[PDB]
Amino acid sequence: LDSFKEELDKYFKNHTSP
Amino acid sequence: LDSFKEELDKYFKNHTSP
Repeated sequence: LDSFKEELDKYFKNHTSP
Repeated sequence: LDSFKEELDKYFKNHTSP
């Protein structure tokens, strides 16, 4: 669960660029 | 978990429209 949450946060931080 | 990640990716791709 923590690994999936971290991956989710990384995907959000990546999608904050456009 | 794979289906959840696939749905997350689909929602991320859909979020690019607005």
